[PDB]
Amino acid sequence: MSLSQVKHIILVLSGKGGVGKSSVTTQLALSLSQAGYSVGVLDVDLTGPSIPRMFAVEDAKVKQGSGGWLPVVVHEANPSTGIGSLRVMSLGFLLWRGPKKTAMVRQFMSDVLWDELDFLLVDTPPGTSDEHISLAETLLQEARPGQLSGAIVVTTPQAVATADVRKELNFCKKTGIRVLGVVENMSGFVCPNCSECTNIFSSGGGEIMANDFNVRFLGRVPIDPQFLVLIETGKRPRYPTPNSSLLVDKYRDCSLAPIFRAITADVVVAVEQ
Amino acid sequence: MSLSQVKHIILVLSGKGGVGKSSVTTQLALSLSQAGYSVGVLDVDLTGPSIPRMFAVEDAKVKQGSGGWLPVVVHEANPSTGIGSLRVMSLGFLLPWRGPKKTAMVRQFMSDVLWDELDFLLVDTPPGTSDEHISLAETLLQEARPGQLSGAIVVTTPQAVATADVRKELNFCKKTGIRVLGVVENMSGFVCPNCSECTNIFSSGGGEIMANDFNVRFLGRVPIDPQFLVLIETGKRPRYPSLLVDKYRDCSLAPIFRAITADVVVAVEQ
Ligand code: SF4
Repeated sequence: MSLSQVKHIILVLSGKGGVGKSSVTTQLALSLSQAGYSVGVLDVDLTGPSIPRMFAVEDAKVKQGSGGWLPVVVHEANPSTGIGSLRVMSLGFLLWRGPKKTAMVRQFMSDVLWDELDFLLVDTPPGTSDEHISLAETLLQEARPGQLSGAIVVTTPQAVATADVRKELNFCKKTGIRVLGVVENMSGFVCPNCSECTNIFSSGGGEIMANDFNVRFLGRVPIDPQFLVLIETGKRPRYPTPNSSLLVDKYRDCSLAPIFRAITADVVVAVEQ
Repeated sequence: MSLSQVKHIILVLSGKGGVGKSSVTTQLALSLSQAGYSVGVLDVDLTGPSIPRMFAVEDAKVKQGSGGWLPVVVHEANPSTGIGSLRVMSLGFLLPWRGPKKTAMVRQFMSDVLWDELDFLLVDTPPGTSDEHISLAETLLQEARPGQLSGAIVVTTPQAVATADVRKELNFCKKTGIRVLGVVENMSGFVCPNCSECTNIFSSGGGEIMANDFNVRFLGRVPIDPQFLVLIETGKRPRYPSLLVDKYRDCSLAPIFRAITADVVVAVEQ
């Protein structure tokens, strides 16, 4: 009823919080919208960072249409510039309970008027806690055939033990979630004083991890502090609350944008078989 | 146990893993060594980065003395250089359990380490404040003489918005009666190889004011230097366009840890 015209649903996964998985979701969304797709982002990771905060709409009023909730507009579609619309909904609008809280969460998600949508990215909570696993089942239960394109697993090179990406991958295999690929966030550094991107500790090992699972490796994302500034203050990056509709335009000046453009283009060829 | 001649025991604490705690412990050890103190390091943090691997003694064969394990010598004292001996002992020396049994073995392992004469014993604890880890802290409190346990150093990250992490450590230190030597805000900024320019975009004093609001010492701010990692990994001296303790003198982090160490020493002996 709510997702009946959403073409592709992608879950953004993590075995542990603190990997910047909500940053990854934000930039996947912006990049897909820069490629001309209509993008939705559903945030059900109430522990992790606020996705509406990153889109500078954390103070927006969720409008109510006849029979549902209208997602918050980050920016409208723009044919002349070839960018698609971008809309967001947060579980924090609905919100200390047990199974009844799962039932309310499921009703709420089924109440969002997503309308036509090329891609709906889901910011899922980290880890496979019994509370989270049932929510993951809920999505699968309400998903329709062919719709769930699969999952994107976000990790870091820094993790000595990959038991959480091993865990999230194993859960995906166990439940049939297709793994579209793994993203290695915070692998290297881009900085303002000069554009040189460096990771002298190159072997983050996340790629061999992707080999061990015969699973796709979408690429490495460096830290760019000008991205965090852009999200926080709205300042456009330069290389030697903010207005939300300007974000996608300022993002193509961020050094991370060409990286996510390539990650996006490969995610799209994977989902479209 | 066998703390019979350990003058000062410092706990390095953390609300959660991945904050660079084991590396902070590593550099406190090197700095205390460069200041002429004999130093031991007890790694009881299995989930974190292997501290033996940091000191480049991960392939050592630990020996058995008089009813217990003998610590591995990273380097011995050198009065000429003014550096002191540096020993490490970790579980990763002896493993190629979960639940209460895991912590039982870890408590028994701690009991079985023969430390002998020592100015400072640094203890790399597992993060968090679970009841298991509390039991580890309680054991140390019992085997420690009234002046022996100097206090706890709490490592935190400015990027993390979970300040309460800090709080549950200093609440727990005050609940167990463990002095708080200070807070170290790690991963605060980033030094770069292409030029020694440190970049930091967080509050630039947010950890300072938060430690003031808690009435706890603020020991200082430590940025990320990837050349420290390549030195730990390949022995390459950090350049900024023999022994680890001496090569580390060329790492930008070393003057930072000289000042932090010095403040800790003043706090300890008063
Ligand atoms: S400008 Fe270049 S050399 Fe300076 S910190 Fe940034 S990356 Fe490093």
